[PDB]
Amino acid sequence: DKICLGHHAVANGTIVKTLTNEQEEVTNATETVESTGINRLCMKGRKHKDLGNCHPIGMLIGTPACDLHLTGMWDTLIERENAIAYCYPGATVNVEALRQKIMESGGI
Amino acid sequence: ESKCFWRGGSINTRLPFQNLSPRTVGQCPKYVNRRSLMLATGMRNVPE
Amino acid sequence: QVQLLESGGGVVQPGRSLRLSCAASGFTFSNYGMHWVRQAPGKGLEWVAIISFDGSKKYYANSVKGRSTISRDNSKNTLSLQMESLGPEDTALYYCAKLPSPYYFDSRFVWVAASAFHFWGQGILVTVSSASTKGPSVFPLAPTAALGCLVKDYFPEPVTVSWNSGALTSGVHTFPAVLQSSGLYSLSSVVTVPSSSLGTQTYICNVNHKPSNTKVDKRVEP
Amino acid sequence: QVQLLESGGGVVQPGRSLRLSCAASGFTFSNYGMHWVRQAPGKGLEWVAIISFDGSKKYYANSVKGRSTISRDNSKNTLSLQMESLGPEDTALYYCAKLPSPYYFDSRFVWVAASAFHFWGQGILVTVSSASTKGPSVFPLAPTAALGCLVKDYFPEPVTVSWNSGALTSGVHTFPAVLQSSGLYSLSSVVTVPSSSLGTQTYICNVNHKPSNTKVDKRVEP
Amino acid sequence: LFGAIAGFLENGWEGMVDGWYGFRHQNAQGTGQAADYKSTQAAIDQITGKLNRLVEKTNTEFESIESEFSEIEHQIGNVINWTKDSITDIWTYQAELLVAMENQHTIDMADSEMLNLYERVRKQLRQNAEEDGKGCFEIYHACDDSCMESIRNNTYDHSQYREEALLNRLN
Amino acid sequence: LFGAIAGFLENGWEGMVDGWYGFRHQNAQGTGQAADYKSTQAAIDQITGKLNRLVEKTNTEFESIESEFSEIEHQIGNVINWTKDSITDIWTYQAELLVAMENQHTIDMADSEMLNLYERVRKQLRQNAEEDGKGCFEIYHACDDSCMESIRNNTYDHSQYREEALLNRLN
Amino acid sequence: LFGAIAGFLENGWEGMVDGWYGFRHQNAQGTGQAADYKSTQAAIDQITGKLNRLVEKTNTEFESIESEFSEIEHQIGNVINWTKDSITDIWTYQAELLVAMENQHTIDMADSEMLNLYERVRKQLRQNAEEDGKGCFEIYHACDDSCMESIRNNTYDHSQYREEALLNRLN
Amino acid sequence: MLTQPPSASGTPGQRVTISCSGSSSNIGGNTVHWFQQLPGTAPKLLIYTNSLRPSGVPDRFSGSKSGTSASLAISGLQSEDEADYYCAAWDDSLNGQVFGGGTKLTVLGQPKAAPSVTLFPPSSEELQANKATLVCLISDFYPGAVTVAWKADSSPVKAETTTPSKQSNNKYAASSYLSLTPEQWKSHRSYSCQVTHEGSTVEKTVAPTEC
Ligand SMILES: *[C@@H]1O[C@H](CO)[C@@H](O)[C@H](O)[C@H]1NC(C)=O
Ligand SMILES: *[C@@H]1O[C@H](CO)[C@@H](O)[C@H](O)[C@H]1NC(C)=O
Repeated sequence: DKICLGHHAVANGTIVKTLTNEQEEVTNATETVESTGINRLCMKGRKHKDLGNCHPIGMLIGTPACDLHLTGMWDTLIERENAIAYCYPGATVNVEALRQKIMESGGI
Repeated sequence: ESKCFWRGGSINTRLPFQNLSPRTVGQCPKYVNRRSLMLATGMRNVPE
Repeated sequence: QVQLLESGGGVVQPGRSLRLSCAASGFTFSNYGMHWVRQAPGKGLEWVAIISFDGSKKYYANSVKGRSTISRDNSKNTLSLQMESLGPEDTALYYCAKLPSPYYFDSRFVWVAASAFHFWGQGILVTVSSASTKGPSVFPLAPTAALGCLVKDYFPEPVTVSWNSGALTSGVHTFPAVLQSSGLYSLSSVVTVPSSSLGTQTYICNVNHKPSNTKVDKRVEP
Repeated sequence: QVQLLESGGGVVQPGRSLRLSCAASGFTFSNYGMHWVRQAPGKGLEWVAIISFDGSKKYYANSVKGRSTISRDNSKNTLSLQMESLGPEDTALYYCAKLPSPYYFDSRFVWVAASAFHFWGQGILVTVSSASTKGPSVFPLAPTAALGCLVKDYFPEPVTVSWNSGALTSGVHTFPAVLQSSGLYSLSSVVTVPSSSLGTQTYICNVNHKPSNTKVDKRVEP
Repeated sequence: LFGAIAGFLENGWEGMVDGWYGFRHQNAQGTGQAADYKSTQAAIDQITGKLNRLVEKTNTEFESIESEFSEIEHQIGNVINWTKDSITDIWTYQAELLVAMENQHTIDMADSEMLNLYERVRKQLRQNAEEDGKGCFEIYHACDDSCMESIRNNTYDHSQYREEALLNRLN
Repeated sequence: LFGAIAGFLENGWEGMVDGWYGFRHQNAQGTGQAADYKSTQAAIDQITGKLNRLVEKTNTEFESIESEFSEIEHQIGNVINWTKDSITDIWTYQAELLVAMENQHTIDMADSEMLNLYERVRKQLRQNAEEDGKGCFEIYHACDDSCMESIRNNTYDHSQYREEALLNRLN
Repeated sequence: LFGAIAGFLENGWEGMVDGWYGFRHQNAQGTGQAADYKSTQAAIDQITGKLNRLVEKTNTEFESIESEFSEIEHQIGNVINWTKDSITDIWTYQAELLVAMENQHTIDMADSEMLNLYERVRKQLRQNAEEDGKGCFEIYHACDDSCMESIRNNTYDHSQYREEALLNRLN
Repeated sequence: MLTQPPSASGTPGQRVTISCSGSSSNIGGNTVHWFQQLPGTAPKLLIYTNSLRPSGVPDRFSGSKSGTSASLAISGLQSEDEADYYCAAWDDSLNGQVFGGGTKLTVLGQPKAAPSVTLFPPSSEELQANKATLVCLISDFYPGAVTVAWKADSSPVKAETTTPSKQSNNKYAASSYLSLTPEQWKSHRSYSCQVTHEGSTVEKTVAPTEC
């Protein structure tokens, strides 16, 4: 009589990188680097407020395009690319700091 | 529902690394430039 | 994902046979080894049976060994259990569920995973006795303050109670059932409200009893 | 660094003996075990011989076993190979080179290194036949557009071709040789140019043939 | 590296889907296969614990320091780019190191569990058989299917066949 | 993982305060206990060297970049907060990794030293006894307290009892 | 740590330049030395793979954020100094950790390969000799130079000398 | 003797793979090697120890070894990588390095315009050596599938050269040389070369004339 010992294997193995071998074959393995995302803003469970064509500065100064967003409460503020801040042309001193302060806030 | 966001959308994953964008907001994994990193869940495969 | 269906409940007399059957979806059922467990009314958990993913070995529990039979079919994704000679020690809630078990009761596909697929769904509540399936009797408990509804003299007890079709859930208290000297149970359910709206609102309590097809609705007034 | 010298090429008749010898510099030769490999014309690689760093064992290839002899000298940093009874199966390019080999064929100094000293230098192109070393005959192929030079009826074929002493290298195409029914080879080499400079530039093609000491220069004209 | 998975076991058993470390026997009854529960469960538990400690991360909240729809000052923008690229490189290197080390450790841990099960089976078959080297056990007298299960159940008694093996090896 | 601490030794000896790896014997004289100096000292020296290389740190001098009693500009303050929180997370992850790896390595190194001492004692008791598996050594003839110390002193001679053991195992 | 390099082998063979793990024999012919190809090549390949994975680095392009010939604003300069010194300390710690761990792993891997070759030679010399402990093999009958090469070529048959060894050990 | 898969094909940035199989006498158990031979020049070492690369190898190349079979992968291939690729390994029984057959790969070239066909009559000095040669070349075309038909006075003959892909544009080039004697060269008047290449509609014809 005779009895032997051994391990299992698979036909299509998975290649992993180690300290001593760049290409080592193992069983079904797992990827650790994510490469795909969702092209959406999942806001379920979040009281979001979409500014649309409104810019954070227009909420403080009261531009027409921000008439819908002069006041309110939110846990996540969303800014868009077409955000208009000035109906009358002009600029704002230290606009980046104020924009950060507004986007970090949760109500006005 | 999600907890991580970037310019292109949301990130819903349990992995600790991603290669989409280095600029992420919220509770996000850390951005890596490596395209792929395979972790081994088995022993050496010795074909017959 | 976590969506199921269960069948086999009702009122079975002692001595006959009970047959329960649960079918799940949202995953590959043909790999997870499933378990049948029972919990007597009140507290206390006692395991009933385990089955392999292919049905190789059963290994029944000594409390019901040689008396019950567990089986599974992976084509229709169903798990059934049949037991005979139902004494009073079998009236309990029977849960079919996927628990962390030995590895060969599961498949090689879910060994390399930290997901730990979790389950336990809902219950069954098998009861054995001289059936006498009775209909419930509802009485409105009418006068901060409170008001409620009392449901008495029915059998069995898979009873549910809601306030305004299940809208008001604040300050509500649904109390456990009480068995009495006529083989019948009772149950009170109350809700609190400040003492300024006695004759103001439409307070309605709804009671659903499944093994009598009974739907009762009542209103409270001073 | 990578600079070498090779000797032993020419036209050897079948039945006689070939003797090749390569000497390298820019490194410590006394440690790297060296290899002799051959490649028949066209494609196909066949290993010939290996030698230790000190010459302990040869382990010839079965195709030339007992018929060839490889040797090395570490004082002058030279590696020689001698073979007799040169049949038609020996006409090939012989490369002396350092390849990844067993560790004891190398020295203990380069074991602990990831450098992997790489080589293979140039070729030798040994040919065996009724020698008849002939001189080449050059003809100018004259008319976007193109123009070239055709070299025919010579032997052997370590031939090289350049355009204006090796200056023009864009759009050039050097075609492989063609052997014909007189034991002689031919070779065309062309170059393209837009159709606006027919009688404008000085187009000169140069042909070098080593085992006849032949240097030919020709000009193209409409 | 132990000499079990990449050593004296020169071939894996693709047909052994019962577990990672199992037994294959050939006796007068025929050929049979089983699997050891302890080593397989140990390896599975260790790998699942690794994965559990790996996938958990609180990921302290961060916010936006660079504007996406407006221009930032050039010097502070260059500083932010430098800092974020340095952080990216650091995390990339740490990811590479973690992945490589964890894969090496997982493979060598599977090898160690294989060798530990081998030593357990040897301590069970102490004086009644010999190991040929290629993972097999040249049993000198016999072993029934019940004897095989006793080897699995860790209940094999060697004092029952000791004198038999001695008499077979002497004569 | 070796099969010594978490393998065939299914119980620790809480009453053995003499060392980490010691001997417990039961002969005709009675029961006795001792400890091996070499393995215990090796483990202690390795752990103390780990601690010594761990606790030393020059900690290059740093200074304050954020004001505590005045207001900083908002953008540069956000940049500093982002940078410092990233550094905090990096150091936290590295601390977790270092602690976990070092604990695993310390436990497995204790296990390896236990198994090495086991193999030393086996090479000493080469042909005069057998190992039952549960860390014990079934001596087939005898061993005195002086024989026990000789096993400790690494001076046990097996050619002195070889023929005795052979005659006891045959008859 | 295995008991081979820092354990029972109390002395290295400086005169053995043939390889990392070789054989030294003394028979009636005299004294001879050789080297095993498999273990030495395995160690060399593993170390070269380590070095190859180590020396490769793309090193993402960086640019200058601090001016060398003009004065930078004091606050942003202090921020840049703080960030760069923190990055320096992080990389220094990671370099220390990587170097120490890799050296430990290389030494212990050489030890493991030595012990694996030892176990291979033992599985070859299964029942015809005994191991004295100090890395030597007390052959009980004999071994020719051709027998030594057969031990090297992994072709030694023990059933050819089994009865001879048994008769020599009994009588 | 190793296996000889002769050819592999792909597109720029496709990660094509070439296999090299054998037995335990050569693969093992043992280490394999890979080399790159650019068309017309000397080989360059690419892969040693089955996964390691020397200095001048970009990280786009990679090698592997699965049991008794090895493989070669090229991730970021471009136009400057069309070359010959051979397999190599040390043999256990045969005390030496035994190689494979080889592999000639070519990228999928977008079908370029019809080749720059230019007909060349033999020069006045070529006829002075008792020989004649009418050259009709076709350069910068794709693919290599083409057939040239010679017509000696609208009559074919009975009893060519082509270079590999260019390093920058994967353009092929062909050239035929019809050689006869002066008695057989001056016996005809009109020579023409037709083409049935897969990149044109009808057979393109170019014809010179004597004097
Ligand atoms: C590996 O197994 C996981 C589950 O453990 C599964 O999600 C995945 O698809 C499998 N991959 C392969 C290639 O088998
Ligand atoms: C060690 O070996 C390397 C090559 O592997 C050599 O460059 C170096 O000079 C050697 N150093 C010593 C101290 O031997």
